[PDB]
Amino acid sequence: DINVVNALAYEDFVKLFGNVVEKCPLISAAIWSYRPFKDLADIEARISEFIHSLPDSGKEGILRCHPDLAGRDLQSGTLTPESQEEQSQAGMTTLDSAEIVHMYRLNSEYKERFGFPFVICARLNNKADIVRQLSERLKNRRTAELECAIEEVKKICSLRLHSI
Amino acid sequence: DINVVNALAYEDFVKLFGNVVEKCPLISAAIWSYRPFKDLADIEARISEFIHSLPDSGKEGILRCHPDLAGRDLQSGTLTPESQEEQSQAGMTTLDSAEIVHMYRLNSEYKERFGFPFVICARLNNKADIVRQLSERLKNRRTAELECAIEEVKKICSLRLHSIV
Ligand SMILES: NC(=O)NC1=NC(=O)NC1=O
Ligand SMILES: NC(=O)NC1=NC(=O)NC1=O
Repeated sequence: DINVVNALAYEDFVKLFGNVVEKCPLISAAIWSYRPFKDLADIEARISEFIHSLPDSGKEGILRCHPDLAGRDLQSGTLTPESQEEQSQAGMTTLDSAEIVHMYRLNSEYKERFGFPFVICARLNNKADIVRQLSERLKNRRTAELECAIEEVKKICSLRLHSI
Repeated sequence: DINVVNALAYEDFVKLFGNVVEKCPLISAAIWSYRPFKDLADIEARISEFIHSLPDSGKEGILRCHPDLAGRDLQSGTLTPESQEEQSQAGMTTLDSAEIVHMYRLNSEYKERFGFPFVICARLNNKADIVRQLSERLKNRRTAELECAIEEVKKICSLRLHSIV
C-alpha cells in the first residue's frame, strides 16, 4: 500500500527498503527525500535515477557490495536473507564439488578482469543460464560490462521491492 | 603503510574501510577505483569528492544511515563497533533514564525539522557539547544544516581512518 509507505518515518523506510540494493541502504535512504510516491513504480524510477547519477566509481562500488555467487559468504552462511533466498532459487546452494570449483574459477577470472564481482539477477536465471552469461560477459569490454552489470542490479532491486 | 593499502583486493579494502562512513561501504568500495592512493590524505580527498558529487538526496541519505546518539540502537546494543565505541566516549552509554529520555526528545525535534538524524563527531564532543550543538543547529536553515552535517560525517570518517592506522 503506497499510502502506508508514504507515511513511513525515514528510519522505518530505511529498515524496510534498506537492502533492495545489496548492502547499499544509502540508496533507499536517499530516495525517501522524494516522497510522496505515486506507486512502487515511482520508487523504482527514483532508484534507477539515483544509480545513474553516480560516477562510474559509484556504480562499480555498488557492484563491490555484492557477494559472489556460490562464494565465501554462501559457504559461510553470511549472505543477507535476500541473497540467500535468491542464490538457492538459482541452484547455488546445491552445486556439486565440480560445480563449486568451476564457479570459483569463473568468479576469480571475472573479478581479475573487471575489478568488481560478477552480478546477475539470480531469480531470473538458473544454474546453466548463469554459467552461460558469466562466460559471455567475461568477453565484454569494461564500459559495456559496467552497464550490463548495473542493469542486473536494477532487476534485482525491482524484484526485491516487489517482495516487500 | 599506504603500499599495503594500495595492494589490497577490493574485497579486503571494503572489509577494512567499509565502515569509515557509517553503513556506507559503497563509498569505500567506490574509491578503490582511484588507486593507487598517494597517502591517507588522498584517500580522504577521494571520499570527500565522492560525497560532494552526489545529489543533495545522497548526502541526506548518508546522514539517514547514521544511528541516533543514545537511541534505539545503542539501547538495543545493535550499533556498529565504531559507533558503539564513539558514543561510549561521548558518554552516551552511562546515561540515566532521565537523560536517555531527554536525548530522545532532542533527537525527535531535530529529525522532524530536517528529515535526517542529528549527526556530530562523537569522539570530539562530550555529553554537554552534544546537547549544546543540538540546540544551536536546530535553528539552522535546511540548506545550511545539510552542509554542516556532512562536514561532521567527514570528521567522523577521518578519525575512523586514523583509528585503522
Ligand atoms: N550475482 C551476484 O553477484 N549475486 C546474486 N544475484 C542475486 O540476485 N542475488 C545474489 O546473491
Ligand atoms: N552523531 C550520530 O548521529 N552518531 C554518532 N556520532 C559518531 O561519531 N558516532 C556515532 O555513533
